[PDB]
Amino acid sequence: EVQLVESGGGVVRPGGSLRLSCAASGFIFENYGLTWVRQVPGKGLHWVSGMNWNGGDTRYADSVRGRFSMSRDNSNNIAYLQMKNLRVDDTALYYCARGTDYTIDDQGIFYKGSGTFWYFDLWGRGTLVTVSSASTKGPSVFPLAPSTSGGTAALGCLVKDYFPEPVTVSWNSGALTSGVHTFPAVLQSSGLYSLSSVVTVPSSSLGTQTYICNVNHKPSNTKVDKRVEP
Amino acid sequence: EVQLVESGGGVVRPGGSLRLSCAASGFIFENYGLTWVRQVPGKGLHWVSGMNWNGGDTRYADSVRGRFSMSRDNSNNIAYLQMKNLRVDDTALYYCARGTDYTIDDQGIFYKGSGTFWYFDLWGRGTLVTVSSASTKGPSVFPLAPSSGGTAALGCLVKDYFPEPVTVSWNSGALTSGVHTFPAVLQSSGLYSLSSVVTVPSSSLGTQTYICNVNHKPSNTKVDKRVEP
Amino acid sequence: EVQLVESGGGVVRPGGSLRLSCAASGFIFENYGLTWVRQVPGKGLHWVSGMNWNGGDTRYADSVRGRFSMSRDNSNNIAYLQMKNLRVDDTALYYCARGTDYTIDDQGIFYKGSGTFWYFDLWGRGTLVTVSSASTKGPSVFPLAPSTSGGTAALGCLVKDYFPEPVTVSWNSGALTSGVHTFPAVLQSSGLYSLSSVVTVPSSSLGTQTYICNVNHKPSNTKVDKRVEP
Amino acid sequence: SLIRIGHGFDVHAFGCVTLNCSDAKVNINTREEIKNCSFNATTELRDKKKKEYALFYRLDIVPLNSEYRLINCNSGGDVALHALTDAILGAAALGDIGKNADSRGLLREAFRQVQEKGYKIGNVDITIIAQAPRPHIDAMRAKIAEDLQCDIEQVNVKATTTEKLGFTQEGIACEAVALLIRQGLEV
Amino acid sequence: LIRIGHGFDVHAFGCVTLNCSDAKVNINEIKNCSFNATTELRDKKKKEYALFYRLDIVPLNSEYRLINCNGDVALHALTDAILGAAALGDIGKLFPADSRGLLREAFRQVQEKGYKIGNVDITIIAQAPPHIDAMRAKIAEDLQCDIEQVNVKATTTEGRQEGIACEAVALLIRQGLEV
Amino acid sequence: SLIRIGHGFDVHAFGCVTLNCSDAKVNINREEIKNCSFNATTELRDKKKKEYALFYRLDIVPLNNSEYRLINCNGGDVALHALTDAILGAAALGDIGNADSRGLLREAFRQVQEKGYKIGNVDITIIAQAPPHIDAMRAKIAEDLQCDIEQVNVKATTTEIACEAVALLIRQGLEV
Amino acid sequence: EIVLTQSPATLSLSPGERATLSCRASQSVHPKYFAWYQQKPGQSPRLLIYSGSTRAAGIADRFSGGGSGIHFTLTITRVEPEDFAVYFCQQYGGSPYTFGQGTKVELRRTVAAPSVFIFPPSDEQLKSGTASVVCLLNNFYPREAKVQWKVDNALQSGNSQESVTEQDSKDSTYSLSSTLTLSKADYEKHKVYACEVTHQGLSSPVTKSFNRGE
Amino acid sequence: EIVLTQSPATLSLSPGERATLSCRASQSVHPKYFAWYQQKPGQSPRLLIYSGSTRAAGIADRFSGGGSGIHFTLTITRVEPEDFAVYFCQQYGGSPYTFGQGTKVELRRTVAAPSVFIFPPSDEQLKSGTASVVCLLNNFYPREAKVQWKVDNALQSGNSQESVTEQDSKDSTYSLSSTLTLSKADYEKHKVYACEVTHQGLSSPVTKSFNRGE
Amino acid sequence: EIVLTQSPATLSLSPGERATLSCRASQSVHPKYFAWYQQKPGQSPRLLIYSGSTRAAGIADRFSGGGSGIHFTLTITRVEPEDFAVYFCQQYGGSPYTFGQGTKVELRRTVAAPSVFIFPPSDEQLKSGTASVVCLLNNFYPREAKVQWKVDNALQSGNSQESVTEQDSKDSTYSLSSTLTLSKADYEKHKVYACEVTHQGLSSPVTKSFNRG
Ligand SMILES: *[C@@H]1O[C@H](CO)[C@@H](O[C@@H]2O[C@H](CO)[C@@H](O[C@@H]3O[C@H](CO[C@H]4O[C@H](CO[C@H]5O[C@H](CO)[C@@H](O)[C@H](O)[C@@H]5O)[C@@H](O)[C@H](O[C@H]5O[C@H](CO)[C@@H](O)[C@H](O)[C@@H]5O)[C@@H]4O)[C@@H](O)[C@H](O[C@H]4O[C@H](CO)[C@@H](O)[C@H](O)[C@@H]4O)[C@@H]3O)[C@H](O)[C@H]2NC(C)=O)[C@H](O)[C@H]1NC(C)=O
Ligand SMILES: *[C@@H]1O[C@H](CO)[C@@H](O[C@@H]2O[C@H](CO)[C@@H](O[C@@H]3O[C@H](CO[C@H]4O[C@H](CO[C@H]5O[C@H](CO)[C@@H](O)[C@H](O)[C@@H]5O)[C@@H](O)[C@H](O[C@H]5O[C@H](CO)[C@@H](O)[C@H](O)[C@@H]5O)[C@@H]4O)[C@@H](O)[C@H](O[C@H]4O[C@H](CO)[C@@H](O)[C@H](O)[C@@H]4O)[C@@H]3O)[C@H](O)[C@H]2NC(C)=O)[C@H](O)[C@H]1NC(C)=O
Ligand SMILES: [Zn+2]
Ligand SMILES: [Zn+2]
Ligand SMILES: [Zn+2]
Repeated sequence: EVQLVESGGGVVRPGGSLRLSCAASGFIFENYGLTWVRQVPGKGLHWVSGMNWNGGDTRYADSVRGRFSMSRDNSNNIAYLQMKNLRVDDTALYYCARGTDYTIDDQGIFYKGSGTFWYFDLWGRGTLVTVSSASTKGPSVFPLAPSTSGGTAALGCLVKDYFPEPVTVSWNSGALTSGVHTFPAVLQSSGLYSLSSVVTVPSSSLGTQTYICNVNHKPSNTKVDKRVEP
Repeated sequence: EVQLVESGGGVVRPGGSLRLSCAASGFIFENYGLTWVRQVPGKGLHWVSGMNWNGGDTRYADSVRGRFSMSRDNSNNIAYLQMKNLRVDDTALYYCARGTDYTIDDQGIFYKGSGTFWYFDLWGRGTLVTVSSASTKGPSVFPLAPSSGGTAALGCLVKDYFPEPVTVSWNSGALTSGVHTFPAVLQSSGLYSLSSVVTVPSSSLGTQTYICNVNHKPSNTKVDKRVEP
Repeated sequence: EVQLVESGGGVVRPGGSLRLSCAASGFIFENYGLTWVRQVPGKGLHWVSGMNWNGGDTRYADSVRGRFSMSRDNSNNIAYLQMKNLRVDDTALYYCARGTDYTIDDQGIFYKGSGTFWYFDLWGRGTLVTVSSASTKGPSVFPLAPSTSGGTAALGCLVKDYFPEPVTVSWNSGALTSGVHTFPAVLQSSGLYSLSSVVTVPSSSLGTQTYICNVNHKPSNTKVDKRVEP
Repeated sequence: SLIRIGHGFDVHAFGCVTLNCSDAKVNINTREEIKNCSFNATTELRDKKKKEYALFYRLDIVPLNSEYRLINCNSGGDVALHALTDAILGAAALGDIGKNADSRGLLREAFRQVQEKGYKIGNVDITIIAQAPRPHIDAMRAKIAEDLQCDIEQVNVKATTTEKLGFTQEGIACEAVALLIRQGLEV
Repeated sequence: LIRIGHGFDVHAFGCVTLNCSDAKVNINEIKNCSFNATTELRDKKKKEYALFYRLDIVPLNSEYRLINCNGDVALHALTDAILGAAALGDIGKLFPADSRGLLREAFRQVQEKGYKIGNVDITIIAQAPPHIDAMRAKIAEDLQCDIEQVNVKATTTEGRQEGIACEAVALLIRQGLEV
Repeated sequence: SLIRIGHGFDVHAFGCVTLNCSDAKVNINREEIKNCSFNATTELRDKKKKEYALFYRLDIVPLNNSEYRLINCNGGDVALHALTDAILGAAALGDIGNADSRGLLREAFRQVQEKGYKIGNVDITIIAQAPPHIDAMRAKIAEDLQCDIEQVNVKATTTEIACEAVALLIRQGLEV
Repeated sequence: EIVLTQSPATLSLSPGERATLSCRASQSVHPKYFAWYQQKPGQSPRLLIYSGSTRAAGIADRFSGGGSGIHFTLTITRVEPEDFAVYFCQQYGGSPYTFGQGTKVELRRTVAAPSVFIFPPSDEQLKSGTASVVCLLNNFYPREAKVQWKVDNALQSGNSQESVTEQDSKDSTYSLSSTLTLSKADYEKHKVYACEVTHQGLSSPVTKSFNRGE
Repeated sequence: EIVLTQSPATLSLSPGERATLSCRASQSVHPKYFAWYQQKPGQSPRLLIYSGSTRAAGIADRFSGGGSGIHFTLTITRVEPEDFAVYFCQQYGGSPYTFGQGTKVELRRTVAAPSVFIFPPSDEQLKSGTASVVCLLNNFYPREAKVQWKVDNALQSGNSQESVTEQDSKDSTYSLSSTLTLSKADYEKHKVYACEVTHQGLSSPVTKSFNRGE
Repeated sequence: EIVLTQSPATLSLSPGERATLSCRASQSVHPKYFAWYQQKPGQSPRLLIYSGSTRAAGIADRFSGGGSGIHFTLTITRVEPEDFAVYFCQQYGGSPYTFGQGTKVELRRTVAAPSVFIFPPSDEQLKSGTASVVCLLNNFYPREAKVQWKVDNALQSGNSQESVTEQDSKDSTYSLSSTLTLSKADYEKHKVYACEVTHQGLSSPVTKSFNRG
């Protein structure tokens, strides 16, 4: 099982600095090219940089040139991404993807073992990068209790005012999963994020069943578990 | 990660046509032979077709010779099964499986890299092929109400739907013990029908709420019927 | 998928014998060494035996030397452990673990593909070996009825006198999950295991709602559901 | 008296094997084609084969009703004669010229050319370097001395085995050296 | 007197461009070079590594290149042969530098022991080869002998690799036998 | 007089190793084969790798159930073998005739001598991937061939074990 | 051409016991042209034996294959809990290659009588024009059992379809459901519907029944 | 320098039928210097096509790429459930390499109306100094919808955000949560809070509402 | 022969803090023949450190190992919630290879007194001839707790058995249960049944008791 793994992503304030790292396994690293890609959740992919097997053909995107720098250390199977002068726009999830194990020049000749960064077959997990002056904080969670909206009811919880992403939310320690919807977060004007998680429940279950929200925000190491009742 | 992946199954009408594709990954595809195998859920296996490394040796079962056609394309790590004149007998789960990477001729000499289709070590997941004139229909859910003693029994009747499958739950997943959902059966009308039952104490009948959640994707039907005495 | 799977465990009487098998997948089995490690569930790890790539180097723990006999078959990717004259002390959970794909000698030479049993990166899930004179028996479950203190009420079942492990218990057919505590079993002087599962519920809930524990014991195919009331 | 030495070397290999092929994609990029074929190769055990691939020229293969076979084919004597042939010609500065004429023919043609140049054979010594297994070396010697018009005592043939050193294959090779001499005695 | 000699040489060739590092030194001058190899198919090349000695290579302004290049495989084998016939050892004992000039010094050291060239034969072993009389006249002028005393020929071998080898035999005769 | 040319060739393993040999199959349809494992060498210092290989039972000698070694575990045995094969082949004798190569070299020289031949000159070139002495060796085989060292040449050409040998024989004589 | 016949159709074992499955061929088959497979519910088959007796990679030596000519045999020397599954034989001595119908190794347990239940048709379903009466047999071992339908003390052939679950993972018992499918007409014509159950764990047939109108 | 624009933005299809996606380039691109990818929610992309039309490993022949110059298309012949994802095109014939904006291939299904729910603020939150009013639209299709907040029939603008989930796995539907953010001062200054919803599956707009206090 | 002694037995930490675990060997051990393992309740051991100081695959840079002679240490720079587990040191410089007894790194929380409860034998159980009294210490921290039975103000020794749960994942507490097992005879003979609990978070030993009837 070949695999790529990014690491080093976290928080950084505008104009700051950060250095990402991609670690390879399961293949001849020295033969393949490499690329980085950024992606905002929900929106599309954007090419950041790409290099060939030894680093002698490194290029960058129009938005990144002269700002990020990319290198590699074949000895220990690892590649890095040097980032400086971080705008707030650069907030995104940064993938690491593997290129090819070959390359072709303008005469049509094939070089095996001299990989490049054309198309990409092996993609990494993806490490998150958040560029925002707002300071790290923890989520405050509030309930959304029902009133009698027909036969079926609805309830949930409101995770508000946390930074940075992500935040995981389950119901009854992971037991309840049917009819459950957890909505993507929305970036608020104060700099912090907010989520909402909801469930459809039969109205009859007033006090017989118990419902607990299981929120976990690791960047602040906080974990609240508030029940919900009418 | 060495894998086989069938695709192209689904519904098709008697006398119709359908073509299955099996896409390999993680091994030298041209060194091995391939087979298609079919199995109706519950019953045993039945050999369908077989093929060696380049296609020069292709054999079929009695029940499909003249109706099926196995082919491969070692350039793209893929193998096909083209089926014509499908009957209803041909309904089953269609596996694609890897043969040997070697062969032996009648004189007992060993040819590496020229796989044939004797025994099969790597199996695909299986794609389902349903041959029916039945039209996609969601299920009608009916409650099975109890009358008792110390223990009681209740359930849901998922009747008249097509095609498989259906997924049933109880109380949005909270009920796990005592639930029994029986394999579906194929009615004379060509539509399927199964029942789901749950064991419950006689005391909580009035106290506790029991909802069965029947979901049938092929028709985008979702229904949460309540069961009461 | 790199995997190890132990089998052959079970119950055996003192002075008995038993033979464990280890089944590997997803790597060149003959390039690696192997080790057996045993662990009592609550306690810590204890090295049992280890052998190198070809079995030419096989060593055992001081406690089992003279009784256990390690072996492997590289043609099928299976390792075995023969256990003879078992004591009650040998009761534990037996792991199969993979060594290294290399080795080094007293002169500094690095032999690739001649693996040995130094450290262990791949572990099996473990098969339990129980050494008792006890005869398989299902549990007698007893209720632990409330009323005594608090605003909430303590409630439970007592799963007494069963063998061998394990028993699994749930509450209200798995619907009641919050506030549940099932305790690790303990070996009684009589040779049989006993445990108890408790739960905290609102004191108001005792009169209206019904609480039932569900105790299953696969070894004896026993499944009992005991009502618990004041 | 004049006296000259020669040296030959030859490896002929690739038994007749049916070629299961498909055209390639390679202009120059005069362009020749050239294909990528597959065949049952031979191993060190008689009753075991292995699948291999190699590039073959289409003007060196003959389609046999997409199946082909390489022109010329097996074969341990054929290398020794080709090597001895190169050695005879080498000692008299004639190079090498020729499809697949009877290897026993080419050896006799080389001798006839050195013979008109005023030379006979002095002695010959041939070494067979192979992977197998003295089976027929005395049958070779006779057949060789007859084509060189000398006596068996002027022809030596040997075989070295490359198996005391391990192995895990294909091919058979041969080196030869010849001594030419002017014919003409002063009696 | 009459004397016979044998020589052997082989060169991987052929004028590639090396990307060399400072090698690995772990004990208790060698380099490690990466280059684009050549396979029997022209438009296809292959990455490959190899250890070379900083003396066998030449830099350029890391980046190096093989010293022999290019042929000069037969001159070496023929040289050894001519030296061996006269019992003078190997090429390395010569000292001066061009592959053709090494042969010329070898023959100067052979006529210093009293031998002219009687007859020379060279066998080139390749993978996919022509201009043989050309190479054959250069050996003849370097050995102060007629072209009819030099013979050169090539045999071949038609998945992918490269290499060029050669064997040579030489016969020496004592000079000054026109008495 | 009568002159004769000869050529010989031998190949041996660089160094001695131990083989972990399991019973294979020749496919019956004496000849025996083994499938063995050993620590193969690499380019790095003191770094071996595991490799398998096939061996004829005729060339390996056991150690005493599944372990063997190579017979020629010794560095001129490769040279002398090729030189005996060269002088023998000149006189048209064969290939060859157990151990003590230098004795085999003396034996090969007496069998050509009964045919009335002496050494005129020999040239021996050893070929090794990894490049000593040789002046010691060419003085020893001049003792066994009973000739001057000036007519015995040894050299070693290497790649930036194998051995070729050529021999020339001069008839016993001669009259003024 | 060559059909394979396995025996027994079901093998009820307790953990740690020896298993022996037979597979008889209609024609002679070379001993080295045979294969066995294992399959658990919801999974693809798993190769166990090939070439008559050679174990596959990752198969402990609990399993052993064998046989020649007409009788082939698969032996499990000590059944493990993970070994209760379905086992197929397969021959490749002659085309078309074929499998047996399979042998099922179930977990043996003490006899357990069913808990019988009957359900009358739903009011919703009665409007649609059809009526379905279902009879439930919960948690019984062994699987062999008979269910008969009686309407006004008259037995009905056909119009009844049975479905049975797989042996439970917890208690290792089976559960059955027979459904009696009728129209409003033939349902309203009659008054009493009963379900008669017989099983090794029942001294005498138990029956559950009701009268429409309740 | 080279920008890729693919259409349509969303292609709603039902399993079985054809899907043809288009990717237009600003300038000419070599027909064999193009690639496509697939990405499902919460996963990384996977390569479908490279070198313009050659499929990747595991990619069956229902995916089929091609094009030249300025017109490049990916086409799936027989859509299957595992194929519903978002598809990016990528050109690598000129630096900087670039992706498209992404075509979403969703599952088409029959219209479904939303189940609307309004949740007043929580007492715990009100103490902090800010109140949040949530409106929930649940299990509806298509994705398009409108949500208006009214405070005493006063239309609020610039103080609510919306968030929608991805097409449900089991139901094939969307859900939406509009959140109105107000301060305790302004929340206690009014009394009626309402959520007006318009949708294709609704005859007329729907309103859920509550009255501050109780 | 070579005995690995780990310390401390338990290491109570809060996310972010540093974790320094030691392993003292009875004999010198080559600095590169050492290894560390992480293990979670209900899972198989995971490799962290081999060859003395080399991180294995997937192991974040939080984990660092080292040591020489007889003192070896594992260092977690800033503990995260994922890292709470048990850690074993393993030497392989000498036969037989051996592990340490292990070190549990638990999440530290504020002190919490147990909520005590006592359960008298069910009347179902009393017929069988045995009597089991269950005392339940619930939701406490730290784990260290004492429990002593008394029958008619008479202490008990050698008829009670304790079980303790793993640290809960939500509130981070433990729960214990001792079970006094008696004969039916000996149970009908006495009258008062008491369970005295001592705990750090208790000002004074709490006692819950009852009279049969
Ligand atoms: C086996 O063989 C292969 C092949 O030889 C070998 O792989 C090669 O490795 C070397 C070194 O690692 C690589 O060399 C690099 O090549 C890069 C090529 O850059 C291209 O693009 C440049 C800018 O892009 C364009 O932007 C706009 C977009 O629209 C466009 O219009 C512009 O025109 C512009 O092209 C461009 O500068 C460059 O242009 C070329 O210009 C003329 C055109 O005729 C040409 O003659 C020049 O040679 C020049 O290449 C080209 O089109 C390049 O980025 C890089 O240049 C930098 O290198 C060093 C840093 O190392 C700097 O010091 C220098 O100043 C430059 O900034 C460098 O030249 C080569 O590309 C690889 N080949 C392939 C096919 O990938 C393997 O390594 C071999 N294996 C072994 C073991 O040896
Ligand atoms: C390395 O070498 C190996 C071996 O050489 C090579 O693998 C072979 O590849 C070739 C070419 O692809 C394969 O050729 C095919 O072989 C098929 C063999 O079929 C078998 O079964 C047939 C049916 O059996 C009947 O009879 C039995 C009674 O015994 C009865 O019960 C059954 O019900 C059934 O009716 C049988 O016909 C066949 O025997 C035939 O061939 C031999 C020739 O030696 C002859 O003696 C027989 O009388 C009979 O003619 C065999 O028993 C075969 O079906 C298939 O048929 C096609 O061939 C021609 C040519 O295209 C067509 O005209 C014809 O109509 C069919 O389409 C085809 O001949 C061969 O099977 C492989 N061998 C093995 C062992 O797998 C590798 O490719 C080589 N490697 C490389 C890299 O090249
Ligand atoms: Zn030739
Ligand atoms: Zn040279
Ligand atoms: Zn020898």
